Amino acid sequence: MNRSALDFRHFVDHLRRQGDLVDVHTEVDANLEIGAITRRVYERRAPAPLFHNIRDSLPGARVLGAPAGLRADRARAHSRLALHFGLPEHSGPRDIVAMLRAAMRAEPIAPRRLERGPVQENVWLGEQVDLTRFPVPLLHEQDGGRYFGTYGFHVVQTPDGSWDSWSVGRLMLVDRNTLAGPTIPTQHIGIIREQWRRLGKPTPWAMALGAPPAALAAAGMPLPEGVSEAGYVGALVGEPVEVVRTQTNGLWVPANTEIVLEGEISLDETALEGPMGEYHGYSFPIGKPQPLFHVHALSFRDQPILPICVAGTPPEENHTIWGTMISAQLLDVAQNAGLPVDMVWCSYEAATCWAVLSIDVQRLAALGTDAAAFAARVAETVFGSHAGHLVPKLILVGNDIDVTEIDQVVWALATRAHPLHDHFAFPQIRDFPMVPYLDAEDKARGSGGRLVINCLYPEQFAGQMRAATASFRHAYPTALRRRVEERWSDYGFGDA
Amino acid sequence: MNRSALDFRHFVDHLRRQGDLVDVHTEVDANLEIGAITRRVYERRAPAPLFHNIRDSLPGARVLGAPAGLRADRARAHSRLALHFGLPEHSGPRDIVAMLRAAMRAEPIAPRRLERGPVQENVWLGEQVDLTRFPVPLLHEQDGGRYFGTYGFHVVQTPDGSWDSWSVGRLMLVDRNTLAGPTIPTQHIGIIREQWRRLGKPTPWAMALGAPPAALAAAGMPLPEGVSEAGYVGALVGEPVEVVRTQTNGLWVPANTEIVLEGEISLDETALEGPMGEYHGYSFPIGKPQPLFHVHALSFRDQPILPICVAGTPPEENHTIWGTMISAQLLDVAQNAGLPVDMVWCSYEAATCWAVLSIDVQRLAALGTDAAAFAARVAETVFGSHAGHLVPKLILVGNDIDVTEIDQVVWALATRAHPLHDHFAFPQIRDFPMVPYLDAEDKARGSGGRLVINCLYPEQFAGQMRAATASFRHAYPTALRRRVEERWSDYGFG
Ligand SMILES: Cc1cc2c3c(c1C)C(C)(C)CC=[N+]3c1c([nH]c(=O)[nH]c1=O)N2C[C@H](O)[C@H](O)[C@H](O)COP(=O)(O)O
Ligand SMILES: [K+]
Ligand SMILES: [K+]
Ligand SMILES: [Mn+2]
Ligand SMILES: [Mn+2]
Repeated sequence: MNRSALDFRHFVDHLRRQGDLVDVHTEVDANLEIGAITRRVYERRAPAPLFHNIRDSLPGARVLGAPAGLRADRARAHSRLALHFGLPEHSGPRDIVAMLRAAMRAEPIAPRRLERGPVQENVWLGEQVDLTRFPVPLLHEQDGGRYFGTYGFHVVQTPDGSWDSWSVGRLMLVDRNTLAGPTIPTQHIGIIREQWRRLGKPTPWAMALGAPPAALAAAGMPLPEGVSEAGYVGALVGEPVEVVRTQTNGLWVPANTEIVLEGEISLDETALEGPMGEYHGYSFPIGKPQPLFHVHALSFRDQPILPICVAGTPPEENHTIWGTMISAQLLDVAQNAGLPVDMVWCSYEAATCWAVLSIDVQRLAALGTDAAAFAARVAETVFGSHAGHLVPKLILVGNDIDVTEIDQVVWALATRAHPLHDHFAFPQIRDFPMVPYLDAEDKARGSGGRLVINCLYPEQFAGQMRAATASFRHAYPTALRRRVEERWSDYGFGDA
Repeated sequence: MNRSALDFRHFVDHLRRQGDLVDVHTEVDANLEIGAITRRVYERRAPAPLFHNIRDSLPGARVLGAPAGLRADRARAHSRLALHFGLPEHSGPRDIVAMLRAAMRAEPIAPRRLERGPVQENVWLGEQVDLTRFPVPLLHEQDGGRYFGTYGFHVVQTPDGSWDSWSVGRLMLVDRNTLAGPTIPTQHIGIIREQWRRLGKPTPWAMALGAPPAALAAAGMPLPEGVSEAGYVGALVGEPVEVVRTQTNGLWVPANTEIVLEGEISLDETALEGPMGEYHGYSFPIGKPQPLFHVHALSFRDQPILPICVAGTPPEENHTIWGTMISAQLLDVAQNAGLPVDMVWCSYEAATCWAVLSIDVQRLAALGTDAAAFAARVAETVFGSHAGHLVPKLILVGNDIDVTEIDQVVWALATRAHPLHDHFAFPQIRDFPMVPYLDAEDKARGSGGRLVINCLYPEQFAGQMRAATASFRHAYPTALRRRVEERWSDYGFG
């Protein structure tokens, strides 16, 4: 379980041991069939499929779908996500967030540099690079291209060498040795590419695919600007990530990565990129010009495994990775700012388009505030952070509900948000531009989409509550609840 | 399965046969413990408990909890609800609504009057009535009193005999022969009670508990004013509900009812009633005066079964009966009005505080309208109906999503409702008074709580859609979906 956080291939073997992997020996087609199978996996919360035989691919190459999809067994539903951190099968949202925040306070552990690693078993330089020999999928029927990178991370470094950035972003196949993909300017790849542009230079770059599962997660996390993901990963697993130099450009990448691509990000050349089915659950019809990523060389492990994300309606890894990592970061932002927040959760059902903030009702009275002022304080703090910029809508609710349970968030939205008083739009705050409901007005302006929905009743700002909860937990005395819990299977219910 | 719609005792036996009833022979206390156990049932979607061994209660008397609670098996989740209509284990929300709507179109089938029936096996008159001998529960810790009636229906009739009304409402025990509970003026009990009061008279009344499951559902339904529930029930099951007359006041009640109460609703006498854990999930702290229901006589079957509802957080019968019934009625109301609506669903998770309307996107462009004007059209039509009065919030979304699935509703709310454009408050429209978020200013005005949340993208009003959906159903061609489903076991998924 622990080695799984640090070694993709081992992670795969451990899922199999958990009964959470299906070995697909059938020949499958990288043209849409992989994608369709993997979508059905997500939606049924089926085991992760390991595809062993992809039509017309490099012999022995493999593909892993649904690397952090959910399981149908509610008791173990988050286990595949949890395994990315070496956590056990029953770990839930709260356990994962608390782990990730402990790592934020721990001293970083820098990567350990090695001479050699399995990612070097096969090496393709220059004209030997032919990305089309990999099992590169056409993921959705209406996508603009096949995607090589949907579950790997970009690896760049500040010109000054002070900041090593690992970040997940998509990369479409353009040709035998060129990809293209977005570099949004508020993302760390955009920021670092701009630093190179100010020197007149393209950005040296690599991508790691089938990377250590914990590094993949951290690559998916909006850590603050200037924080090296590699050292955060070391802190989290409590030992260094072992890294090797690329063949051609001096970047350090994980030594046991399945597949490493290397080259540079062009200053000015672009290819029409996308569209792709995306995290919000939709497939917009038109692509946009995006920077070319020139692949100068690449290396891979024997029988290399390409993990993928078949993005779309929830739950897929834009929810279970992205969402979860955003949640942990936002709770840290919120607490460090002195907000009375004890949990944040980006509900997977809301497709990483809202974040629910659990409010410590024991702390709210002392603020001497009200809903509107509180909403504006939270909007400023949260949307102002690197992590909160990513999420357009915030819901604030008291911590009597569990924010990780959509049914309880629903109850609170319906029964606590007052139509006249509790819907706070923040149309001056700049938007994350992928948000699906933005209209042309919002796009021209760069703002319009942001919202806080308040589910704190007015009396909660005075430390009061209009009514108790009519539930087993809250409508019966403690000794009675224990008698019922104790006698339950003896009444006749057994396991029910 | 059809007999279950018509006979409570049979319905119980059928649940047991399906594996959906637990017989509790351990001794239990009606003071909270029954309540607590049955709350946990709902919450765990456990089978329904039949309690056979209750402290200090009439010998042979039984209590049924969670009469239409949900099951944990997702494929059979709604069976217990479905069985109220004689529908099979796999029946879902859409099947149920389709059946209830078919019954609206069908000619009423009036009840069949019988001389005799099992509810008359035991008769208590006058001084013989002692309601406290029953296993009358204290349902929640902070309730103001024990409730005799939480899963039974009031039976009254217009002074002119034209309208026979069956309707579910709570009744709190006051003493050995008096109960008390609300008769809110917009409900049919309240309306009919006011007709008697205009004659200077109390209203003759009975309550049926452990009544035929289909009659109970209908009693829970906001049929239009003047529509006799008993006729609708006969149209629904295809045959007469068999009824007998009460001992003392000429009302006709179902013949195989477990327990029938009868007396009258006082013109002016009140007792402090409530509070009670309620539909919306909460226990408010203070009770209010409500009319006395004088119990002159009662009758019951041997070994009578008292069914209860332990109201509160979802899903309980305020959701699965009440919400499901409202939903069916609202869909009829919408369609009769010419609204492009193909399903309505009061999500159980929202505790009967919102209704989700599935909009037929093929019909929307022809209206030549926009979100604000449509929301107002829908608000007027829906909130002005008897059914829609009851629900403060409406969500409008295109019918590409399945509105009976909360996860899909959430997706739409998160990804479609634009913060600047799609939040339509209707502060002049009169509220249902039980809505929990209402403030003092709303209560004094009698309005303020109503809202329409729009999740129709603007381009849907022109028949367009900015993007397709990236799912197994929508991102792959039909031949490929069929291939995947056909080869699923070949791939290794078993
Ligand atoms: C988990 C994950 C996160 C993706 C993502 C994917 C997944 C699977 C894909 C590849 C399926 C779909 C889109 N990816 C993009 C992405 N961010 C981005 O700027 N462009 C992307 O194309 N994100 C989010 C990004 O990885 C997080 O915002 C990180 O915080 C970025 O790292 P940074 O904070 O250091 O910039
Ligand atoms: K990152
Ligand atoms: K009714
Ligand atoms: Mn970063
Ligand atoms: Mn009626």
